[PDB]
Amino acid sequence: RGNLMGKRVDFSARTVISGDPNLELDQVGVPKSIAKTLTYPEVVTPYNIDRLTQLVRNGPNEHPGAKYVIRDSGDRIDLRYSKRAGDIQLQYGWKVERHIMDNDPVLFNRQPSLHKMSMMAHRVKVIPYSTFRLNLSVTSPYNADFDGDEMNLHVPQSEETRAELSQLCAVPLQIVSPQSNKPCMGIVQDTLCGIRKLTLRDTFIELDQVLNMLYWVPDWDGVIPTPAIIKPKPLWSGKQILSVAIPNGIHLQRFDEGTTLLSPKDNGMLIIDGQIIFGVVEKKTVGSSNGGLIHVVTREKGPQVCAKLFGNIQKVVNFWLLHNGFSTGIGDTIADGPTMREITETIAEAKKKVLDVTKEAQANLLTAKHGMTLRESFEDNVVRFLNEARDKAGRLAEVNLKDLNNVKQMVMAGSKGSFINIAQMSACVGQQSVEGKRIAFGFVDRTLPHFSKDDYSPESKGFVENSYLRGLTPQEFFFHAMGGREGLIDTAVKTAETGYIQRRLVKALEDIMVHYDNTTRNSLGNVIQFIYGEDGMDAAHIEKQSLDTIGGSDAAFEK
Amino acid sequence: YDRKVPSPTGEYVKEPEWVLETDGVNLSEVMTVPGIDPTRIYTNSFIDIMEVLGIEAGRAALYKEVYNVIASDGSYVNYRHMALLVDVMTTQGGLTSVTRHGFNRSNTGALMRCSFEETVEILFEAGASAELDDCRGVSENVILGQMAPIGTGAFDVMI
Amino acid sequence: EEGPQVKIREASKDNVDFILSNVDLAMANSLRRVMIAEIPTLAIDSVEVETNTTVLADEFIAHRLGLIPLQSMDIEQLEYSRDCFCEDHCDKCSVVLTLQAFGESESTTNVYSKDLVIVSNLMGRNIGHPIIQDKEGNGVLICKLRKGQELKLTCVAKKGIAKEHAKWGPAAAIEFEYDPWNKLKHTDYWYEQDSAKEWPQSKNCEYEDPPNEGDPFDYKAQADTFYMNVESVGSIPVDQVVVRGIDTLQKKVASILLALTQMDQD
Amino acid sequence: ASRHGQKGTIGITYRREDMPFTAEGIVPDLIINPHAIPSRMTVAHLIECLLSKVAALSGNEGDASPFTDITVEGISKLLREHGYQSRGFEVMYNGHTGKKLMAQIFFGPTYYQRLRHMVDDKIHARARGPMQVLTRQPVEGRSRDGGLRFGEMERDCMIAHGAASFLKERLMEASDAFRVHICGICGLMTVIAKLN
Amino acid sequence: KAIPKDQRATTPYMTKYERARILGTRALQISMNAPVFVDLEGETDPLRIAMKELAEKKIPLVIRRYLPDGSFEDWSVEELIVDL
Amino acid sequence: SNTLFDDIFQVSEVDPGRYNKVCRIEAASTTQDQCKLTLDINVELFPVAAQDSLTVTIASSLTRSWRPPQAGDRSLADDYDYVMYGTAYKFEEVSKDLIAVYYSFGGLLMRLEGNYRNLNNLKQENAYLLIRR
Amino acid sequence: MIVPVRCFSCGKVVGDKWESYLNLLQEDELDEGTALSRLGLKRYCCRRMILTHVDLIEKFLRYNP
Amino acid sequence: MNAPDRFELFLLGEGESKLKIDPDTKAPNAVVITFEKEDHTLGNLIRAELLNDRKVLFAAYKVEHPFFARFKLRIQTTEGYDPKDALKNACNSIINKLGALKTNFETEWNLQTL
Amino acid sequence: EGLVEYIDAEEEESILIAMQPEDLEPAEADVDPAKRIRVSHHATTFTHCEIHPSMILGVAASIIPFPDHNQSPRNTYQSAMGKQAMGVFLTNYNVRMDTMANILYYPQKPLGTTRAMEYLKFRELPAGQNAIVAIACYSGY
Amino acid sequence: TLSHLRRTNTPIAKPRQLHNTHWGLVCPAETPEGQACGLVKNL
Amino acid sequence: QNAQRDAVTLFCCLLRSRLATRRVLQEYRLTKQAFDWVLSNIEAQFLRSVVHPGEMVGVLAAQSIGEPATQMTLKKVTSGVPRLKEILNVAKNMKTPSLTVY
RNA sequence: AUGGAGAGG
Ligand SMILES: Nc1nc2c(ncn2[C@@H]2O[C@H](COP(=O)(O)CP(=O)(O)OP(=O)(O)O)[C@@H](O)[C@H]2O)c(=O)[nH]1
Ligand SMILES: [Mg+2]
Ligand SMILES: [Mg+2]
Ligand SMILES: [Zn+2]
Ligand SMILES: [Zn+2]
Ligand SMILES: [Zn+2]
Repeated sequence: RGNLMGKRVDFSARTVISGDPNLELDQVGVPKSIAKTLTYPEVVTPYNIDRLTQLVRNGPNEHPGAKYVIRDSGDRIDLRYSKRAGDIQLQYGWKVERHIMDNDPVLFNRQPSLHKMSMMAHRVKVIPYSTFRLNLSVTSPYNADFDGDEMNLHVPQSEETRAELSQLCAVPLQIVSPQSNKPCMGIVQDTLCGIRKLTLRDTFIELDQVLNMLYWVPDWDGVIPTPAIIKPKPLWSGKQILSVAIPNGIHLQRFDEGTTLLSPKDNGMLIIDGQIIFGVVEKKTVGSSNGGLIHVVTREKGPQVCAKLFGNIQKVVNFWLLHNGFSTGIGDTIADGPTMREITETIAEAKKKVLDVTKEAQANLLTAKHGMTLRESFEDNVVRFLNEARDKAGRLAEVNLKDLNNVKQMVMAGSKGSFINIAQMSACVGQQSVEGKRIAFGFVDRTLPHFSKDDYSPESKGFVENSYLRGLTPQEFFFHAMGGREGLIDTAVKTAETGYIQRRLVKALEDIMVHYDNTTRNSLGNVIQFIYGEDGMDAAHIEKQSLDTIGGSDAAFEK
Repeated sequence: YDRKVPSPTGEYVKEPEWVLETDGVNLSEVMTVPGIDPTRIYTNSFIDIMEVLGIEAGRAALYKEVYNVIASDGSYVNYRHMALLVDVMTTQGGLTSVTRHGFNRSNTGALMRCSFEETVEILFEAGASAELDDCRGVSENVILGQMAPIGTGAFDVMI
Repeated sequence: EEGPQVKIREASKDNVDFILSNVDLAMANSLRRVMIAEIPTLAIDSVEVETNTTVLADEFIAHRLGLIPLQSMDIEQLEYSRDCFCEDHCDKCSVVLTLQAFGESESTTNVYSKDLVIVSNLMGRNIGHPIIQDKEGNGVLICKLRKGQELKLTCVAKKGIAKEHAKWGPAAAIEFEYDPWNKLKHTDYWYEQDSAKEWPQSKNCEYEDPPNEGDPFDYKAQADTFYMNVESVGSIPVDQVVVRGIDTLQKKVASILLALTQMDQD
Repeated sequence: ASRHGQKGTIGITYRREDMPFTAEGIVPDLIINPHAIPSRMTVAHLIECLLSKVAALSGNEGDASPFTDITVEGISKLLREHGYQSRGFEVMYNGHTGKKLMAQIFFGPTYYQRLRHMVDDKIHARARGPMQVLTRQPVEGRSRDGGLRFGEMERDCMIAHGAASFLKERLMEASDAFRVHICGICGLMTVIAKLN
Repeated sequence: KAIPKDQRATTPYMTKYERARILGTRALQISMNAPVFVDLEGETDPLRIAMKELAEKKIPLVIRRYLPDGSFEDWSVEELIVDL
Repeated sequence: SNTLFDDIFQVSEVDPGRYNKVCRIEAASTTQDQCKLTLDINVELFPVAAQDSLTVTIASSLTRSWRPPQAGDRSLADDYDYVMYGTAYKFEEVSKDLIAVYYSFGGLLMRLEGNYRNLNNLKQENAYLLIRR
Repeated sequence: MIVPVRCFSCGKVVGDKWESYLNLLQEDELDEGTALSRLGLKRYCCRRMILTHVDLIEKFLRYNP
Repeated sequence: MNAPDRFELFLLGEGESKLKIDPDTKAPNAVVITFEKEDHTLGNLIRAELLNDRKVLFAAYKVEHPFFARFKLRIQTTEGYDPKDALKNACNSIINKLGALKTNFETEWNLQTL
Repeated sequence: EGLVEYIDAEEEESILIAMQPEDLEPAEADVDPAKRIRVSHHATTFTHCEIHPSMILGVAASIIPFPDHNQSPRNTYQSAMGKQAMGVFLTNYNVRMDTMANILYYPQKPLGTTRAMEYLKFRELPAGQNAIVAIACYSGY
Repeated sequence: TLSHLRRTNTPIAKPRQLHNTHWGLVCPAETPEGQACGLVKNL
Repeated sequence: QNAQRDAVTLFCCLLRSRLATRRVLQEYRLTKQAFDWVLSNIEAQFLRSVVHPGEMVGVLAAQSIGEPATQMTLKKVTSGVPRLKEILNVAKNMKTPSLTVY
């Protein structure tokens, strides 16, 4: 396992990675210093000898140049320390170990390498500064952020071995993935948050700004589209210039809820050939969903055009967002005066309700639900009552947050954050929990030495009444800490166990492939499936279409 | 439980039934019980389904189970994968675990099995039994440093 | 005079609060940028150190030296060392200055920028003298010495641009504001109950007319008036930061013009 | 990293001019994304900012001690008597263009800490180089000018892709390819190849 | 022994692994200045050539597809459909 | 070509649907009793109170890139107050004697309902919707 | 360490302000906010440069060598 | 360690012309100038003034990567009007406003006290 | 003078601790809607009183401002990272010969502090500067 | 440093969970993540 | 030929449900030269959609289950990671046996 | 080469 199934290897590199609004999807920013260290053996041929000679000339510093040379006999001429580094006359059939250059194909990697999309061939772009750069939208298959993560890079040595990367491993041709028969890359974070911003019915753009956005898309035909608004002023709707990014013959229809084709709420989505007709663009469209823009554009126009599509959308939305701006204060976690008073009295009517049930169960008038201990029912009820209290006060708060509320808008776009986030920050953090139950009695018959014994009250067993905004108290803090720790402990432990399951899985299905009779087998030729997946298809090329023979009145089926 | 079923008139409808949920398992005997539909009874214990209703019913159950782990988590993996997993545990005849007790006995290449779990004891009684290695396993060619019969290495090129 | 229009409100050695009427947004902006990063200045940019038995590290000192504001009034008649034909530095392109400090007293001996001593030939040019707005005449506290401590070093001040390092930055702060009633709706005010009661009133609201609810949105209007305040470090008087700013911007617009003629040749 | 689990690295540096700016000429030393805020519920960071700004203006020391009666309301009233908008917002102007920002930005002081983890301390690339004696494979470690390890988890990823020749290359021409002689009979590396 | 050219059961289309290995092998041949059977047009890149050299079916390599039992079908790159 | 449709409508409903630059408008024709109109209006440009009455036309002229408003000498083809250019996406059949058309002016929406209209409306691309007051 | 030659944010020169600050404090009993205002440190970007600063040099000189 | 020198923002390099003019292939009578060693300071000023010339159909600039001090200006003019002249009149126009701005500021300064 | 005792975990088991001194009566005996919700002195039988609740924390968490307004694991993360923050680790750094030493050019006492920072000497030997910082999407970098 | 002098080690049924009794003796928050989480403690 | 008819079954249901005469002519309003194309595409698209021989399809399946299993973290049954670990181990003695009775 | 400790995603 240490020296055979896996071996330390030459032509490799590692560094801190960072994001780049301006690299193209399939690119990889390579620091110059690394480009100058990694080599490719390139053979001297009539087509390259001019550039190749120049490279040797430029020596091994700085890019772009070359380290060494390989003669007929197979000796190793070194550009660093050689009395002939200046005048070497390249023979056809010689090897020139040159630097890694722009548009070289390199295997890019982040560990742990769980699925195939963790090793994707990128196109090299040598850049300044010491970090590998990638496009945010390649973030996800890598599970990579920029809080310190490092990534590896391997450089192919032979002509075929590069073929193998660019034809099999290239980032565009991984966009739609056999894993979940969907796209595994989408529009994230800023771009995502802003693309919704950009496409509200209130979002209009005047001429100056439109022409930049227009010029920002490389594939722009250079035809100013007619402004949605003309008299008496040309305002161009957000939806309009974003459409410039989307190709032709790209049809898309999405009815999301109250969508009724007037979209009184700009719901759903409708893109009649490369122009969007109605609806705010957010996660369900331009995310890595199933019946969304990326899935369509890949299948319809190809990976290349789709990979190109990532850049274009980011280039516009980012520009538009850069001059619109977006932020988040603590003002975004303040709920109304009224809403606060309601939230409090809400929390109380559940504290008063647990009180009763407790008082009741103490008088022996509580009846155990079939198949459970008397105490079990009591816990179950109180936990439900307090959970309900939270969700109720959360929703209470969420309704009072305006549309200009920043936390809401990220949740709206689908950028980051959810109901509970809003809930706990502004209304009530809720009930703490270890091993599935509320906070135990560590000391005898009580939970902390500041309580009297036998205290099953909500505060005493770990109900944080307060919100993060308002501030946890001593006991609250301590309990919240108790729960929090469990998280860490089994996060730590989930990473351990998962990493084993995987290794085992993989080693067990390792030699299973589809042979040239569509028959899935193994090293022994044992049939596992007679037709791969019972239908012979590859999972990338597969989408969720409704079989509409299945439903409806026999009557309407006839009609 | 709520249940979708065909109307007399064709459309599907919500016609909610009563369902009994159990702590514990004796499938052998609760299905023979009078009063219940013995055609739809179920355990989360695919290990019993395999025993009572047969290997193929088990395969279908083992998948149903694996599936439910993913989907409960929100997720959604395509059916061909989990199927391959299931089917692989299943083709031996019964439930073959994904451990050294399961798949790592199955008379495949000696070098292949030695690359997982029992590393030397495999290599040893492979020497005693004087085994022969096809060398068509992936991991054997990894060791030998030859191009493995995988994808681009699944065929031959000539003139 | 004719186009763009200036109106000083307050003036001082250090500040010029003014109003820049009748200009593009673009221009009034491009001017502030230039004022920040592109009017040249002299500042220490090399330190050869002879002795430093001080508590601080060599380069740590060297650093502070760079930050000390040197007179850059006659800077336009000093040269870029990169330009000048001498090898390394000279008297046309660089002021050299000396720093000697030794702790004599029992008490802590301080080292100020007054202790800087010009040495190269200024030849009349008004240049290189450390700016001192300090009240007791020792601007900037370079370093502190204990008893036996010595510090002996030599600094070659060069002409530089703030783009290259923020030491050569003539501007400190450049206040900047337009449309103080959002009459152009260039922001959308975040609020809780009331935009008006919650966001405080800009001082530049006594200068414009509040909108009327009886009026609808003026959509044709553009950004016209601009309320700036340039504050200067002192290596160049205030008035000059703005002027030389306008000068430099104009100067670089020009080299673009000239560059178009350079290409026309056959 | 700020004082609350919000860690992160630099991606770019902008000079004052390109930075967004307050109407009093204030400019940030630092810009963090609003997306680090709502899922990690680090409200403290947000409050420290608010307190810190008041501390700076008022010239007092912001008490951010835990269990006390300090309150986002009380702080906000204080910051209001200081003329700024009470929840930390400030109209900012784009630096590229001079235009206002549509949004107002949460802007203030916030104790940030530089961590021992620097780029120039991690960077490493290796083409060919040292080779351990025993195994004749690349030595381990940056500090030793070694090769990164093509793990099994990587080996599988290549297998998935179907990249056969690459997988061979990674495990032969990089790392430890080697040539032996066998016997047409036994099959062991027993031969005494008197080469030449 | 071998298999009849008629009764060839496998896909008449070219697998993506066939294509990558074909382009790879030719680009390796081109790489070492073996002769090139196209117009070039200014394509100096050994992979870009084999791609154009394949687009015109002017690649004289043959595929030996292996069946699990040791059988095998031969297909010319000349005749394999390339729709991908 | 020429005109496509022209009527005079009376506004019954104006709706700031959580917006401050756009209203969903509801109008009926003061001539045909089988004719209503739903329209998304930039109220920050051309404000529209309830009970107003707006002259409405659909014309397709006055595609090459939009030169700025060099109408200095050209033919503005309007003298109206408010003018958008949209797309027709759906044509809906309500009744053997009724027809509805669906317009998108940069995602501002328009639904028109009437019967003889069918003898005029094309399936895009053009259609400059002009309003007066 | 020692006062800052200049404020990081704006660029203003705060290095000549240190002693004058310490005097305004102790000599005439002012409070740090007032003291900081008399030094004409208005904007809080450069105001915290002085208030938040710690003079570790006073400790460093303590060592004989 | 991998950082470019800071002069590289305003100093031109080994044979880098200041302007580079290319015929836009998309739309007719359009051109795309590359400005090495310049930024939003220039570009935004040229593009905003080109927007006042009523024979300019299209005008927009862009910094394709902040790492590099450079930007592209794209200009389309009406038939017969060569775009370079549209740039030339544009620059000059600015220079005249700037001059007027300078003198107007000076006279204002010469009236003050303190 | 018996005003203050020492309790270990075991004897802790047998006592009733008040969290706030005033929690004694005191005697009690309209509100601010913005303060956090505090239960009451419902146990009128104490034996001891907590010195101050903030003392539940160790040396690292004692550095975090408002930690009682944070999701608990973030507080833990800080507690790991604070040990990797650069600053003045000792005043005698010029006379020590450590293999690796990092000192901040201009360390700064944080604008928002903690009473427990006082005994921790953090104000005197800080590690961190008070950056002027904007939360905003800007260039998307 | 201050930290490292007030550290706790605990070798090898729920030893990692921040236990009630820890109130006032061990810090709730301060502990390594991953392997030694809840085993290494600080006073 | 029976495997082939089988493999294709479910797809053709979709095919016949959509390419059925009443619908082609009344819902879509297709023609000939255009309807022949719709047939043509579908043929091609389909042939593309087939899995390519030599695809390592196991490693793909193991990874496709493994990876999202690493995203599983939190009332009756054992779920998530522990449940998975029960399943692959063929747990003789599972933690939440149960019958569901209809 | 052993062995060990702390830390990174
Ligand atoms: N296989 C392992 N991966 C690890 C381990 N520790 C960290 N990681 C990886 O780090 C990735 C993200 O974890 P982080 O280090 O950012 C900690 P955490 O999950 O709390 O971060 P957030 O996603 O912000 O919640 C995770 O997907 C793994 O790939 C480990 O011990 N084993
Ligand atoms: Mg993570
Ligand atoms: Mg990370
Ligand atoms: Zn000189
Ligand atoms: Zn032999
Ligand atoms: Zn400042």
